[PDB]
Amino acid sequence: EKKVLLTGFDPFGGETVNPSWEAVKRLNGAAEGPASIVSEQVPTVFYKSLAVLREAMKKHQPDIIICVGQAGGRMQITPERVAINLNEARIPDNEGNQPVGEDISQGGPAAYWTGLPIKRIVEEIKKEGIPAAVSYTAGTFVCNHLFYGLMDEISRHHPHIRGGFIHIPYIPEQTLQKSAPSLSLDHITKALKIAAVTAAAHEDDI
Amino acid sequence: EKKVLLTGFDPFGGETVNPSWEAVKRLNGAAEGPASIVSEQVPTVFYKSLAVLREAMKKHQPDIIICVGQAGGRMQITPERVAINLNEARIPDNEGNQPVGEDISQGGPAAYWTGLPIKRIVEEIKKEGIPAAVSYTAGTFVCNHLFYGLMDEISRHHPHIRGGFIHIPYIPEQTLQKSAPSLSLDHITKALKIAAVTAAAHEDDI
Amino acid sequence: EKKVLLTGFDPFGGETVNPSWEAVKRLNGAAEGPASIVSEQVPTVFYKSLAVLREAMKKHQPDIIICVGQAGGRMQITPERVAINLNEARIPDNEGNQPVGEDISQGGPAAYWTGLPIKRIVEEIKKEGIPAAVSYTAGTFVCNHLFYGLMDEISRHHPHIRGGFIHIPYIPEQTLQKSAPSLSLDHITKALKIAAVTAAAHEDDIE
Amino acid sequence: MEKKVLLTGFDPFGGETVNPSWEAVKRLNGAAEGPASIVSEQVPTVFYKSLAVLREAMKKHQPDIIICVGQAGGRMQITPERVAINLNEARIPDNEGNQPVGEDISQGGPAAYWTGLPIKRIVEEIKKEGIPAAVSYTAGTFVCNHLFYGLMDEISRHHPHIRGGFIHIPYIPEQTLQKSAPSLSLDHITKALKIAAVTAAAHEDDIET
Repeated sequence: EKKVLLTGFDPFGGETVNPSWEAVKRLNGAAEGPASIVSEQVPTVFYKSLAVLREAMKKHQPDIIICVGQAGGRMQITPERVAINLNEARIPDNEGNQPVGEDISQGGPAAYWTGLPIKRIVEEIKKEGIPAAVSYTAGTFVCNHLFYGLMDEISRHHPHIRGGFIHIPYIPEQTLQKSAPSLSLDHITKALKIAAVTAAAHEDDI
Repeated sequence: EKKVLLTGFDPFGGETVNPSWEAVKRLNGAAEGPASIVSEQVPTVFYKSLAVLREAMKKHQPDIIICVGQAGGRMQITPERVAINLNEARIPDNEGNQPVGEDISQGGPAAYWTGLPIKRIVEEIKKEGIPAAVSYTAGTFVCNHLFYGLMDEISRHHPHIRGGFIHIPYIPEQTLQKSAPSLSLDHITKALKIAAVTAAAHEDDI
Repeated sequence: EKKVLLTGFDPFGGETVNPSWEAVKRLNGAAEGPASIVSEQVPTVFYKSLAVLREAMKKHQPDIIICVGQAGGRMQITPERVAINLNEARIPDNEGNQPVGEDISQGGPAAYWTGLPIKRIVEEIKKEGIPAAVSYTAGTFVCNHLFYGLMDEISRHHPHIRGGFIHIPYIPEQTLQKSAPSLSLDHITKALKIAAVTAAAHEDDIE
Repeated sequence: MEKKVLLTGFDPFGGETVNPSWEAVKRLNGAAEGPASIVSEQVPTVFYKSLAVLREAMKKHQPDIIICVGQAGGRMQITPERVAINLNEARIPDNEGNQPVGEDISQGGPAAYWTGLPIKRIVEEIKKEGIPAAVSYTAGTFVCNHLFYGLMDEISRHHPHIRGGFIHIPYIPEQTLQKSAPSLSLDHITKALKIAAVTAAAHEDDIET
């Protein structure tokens, strides 16, 4: 048994829904394969998102952590390969912070690689008929920020944890006024469940 | 009670599945509100497709006809506004026909407008959380051919019939090797059923 | 010699430039082979654009007419195969009109085919290293309005004229705030010149 | 203060017969503008060997600034790269048949290197001339990223005074005749790179925008 902590973000302004949370919330308390899943919501706010993540880690003592966020415009479930040490916000987060050219960790490394077996994850999702691909940029907003902070916290304080980040597309209901790709909430939920089982069943990637 | 005939195409050019047929097949025999639905498959073949449609029309005597086809790359359910008198194929149909610069109907008009209340359809589909928009080009392959042939048949032989065409996106499992937008088969099916019910309930568009 | 009238639209929406006018403006007075070019600007306004085109048609008595317009988001020079009888405006025109579900010619045909040898045109443009393809929808805004009005005017009153429409991409200076494809004004201008010369050299298209 | 700026472009790859990165920087070899004195060299689209060729060009020119340029087919803007990652991950073989997968470029080296060029300034000066530009946060995992990372690694370990980075550019029109795709004219691309070289030569420090 591996305790798998999944996080999803709260609503960002304009959006009334944040599917990353709606999808992971459905998996809370699930026992799938060797995974025992718990889910916690994180604010779409720089700095504060990391403190909420630290408290969830303290609370659940996870073996595996998968943070989930929305990347509108994408067409596949996309596990992220790398997190970078930079907050570069084009619009403000939920509490008005709009960092520009800012280090996430003063003196920390320029990047952290994911600790999850993402190539296996991508393949198991595709095996089930859901598109997926590895991404090499998680952006520079709060999603990458949480990804970098997660890996920084793992590296400095809880190295036994295998953690990473996964971006998901919009769900159909978010694309009614301006056309854009989406995947249904059921498919995204199923893909995150597969990612959790896969990570729990395999430390090593293919 | 209006008899609604839906058609979907058979698998084409490498695909193993044609979602236009998988979706309409599910509605064969369904009765909802003023709609009594029947479905028939049509070959992705120029000229022969029109022969199969005419037989379906002869057999079912529909009041309304909605032909459905796949438009890979689109991200919304898209009812078509206009059919044009032209077969222009960049690749061969399923029987090797590759017409170029060819009239669909010698002496027929340059175009036919759809006979369905497509704005109503788009709105009812979006009210159910599924992306939809009117399209102004059905292409120049077998799908536009069937649309033009349908309208020419209606014009020629059964002017009280209300007919038209609706393109739909890829389903997820067709987008595993090359990234592209898709909508789930359940959502496409629901959208087509809404189109059928809406067309049966209203003769006039909004 | 064939006289080729080219038209380009003024800036619309929130643009400050319109590549269709910038490019055709450069070709006014150009002559090459069988073609002699004259250019006129048309306002991005429903109804009024057709009256302005009729005035240019009377002024110049052209043998060939190529109306040009901006199709932001496209990546190639795109001659249009078909004009449809419908004004369906997603945004208001330059004077505020925003027609919806409106016939352009009451009782006119649902569509008019282009009268230009567009396959020849796309091939001659690609021969020069510039991307081009036939388009089967010119939209339902002022560009398609003008294209339909032009073909209706030709069919009814001046069938000797070979006329049609060519959409072109944004030019680079229009994509500085939001990423979008563009073609340089030099390349667009060269393509339109090729289009004029080709149309003037051949009434018949290829297959 | 005059600055020697070494520009590099790649040879054609993947079925292409021209590579706008080399066609553009080639035109700037020997150019002088503002405080920039520009020299250009071609680099092969081959893992390992590309870095050896870059090191030879560096020895040869003793540049103050280095801007490696590559083609990013599909992009619609000139895009200076913010970051280089320690990974060779090839979806297709390079020009000599190498197709590394999951490979560290520098075993134990940092996961990434930031660019040393003033890229926010470069993007602004390019947009001021009416050419689209934007910062990119991924240079891919093919030979362009490989060259970018190897350049920042060489600067870091052996010549920290050099200001170096990478700029990806779109296809030129002639490469998009069979399948639609965005492009920028060779003239505009060449002008954008010239601007990048003059801007980097004129300013060690980047602006913040």
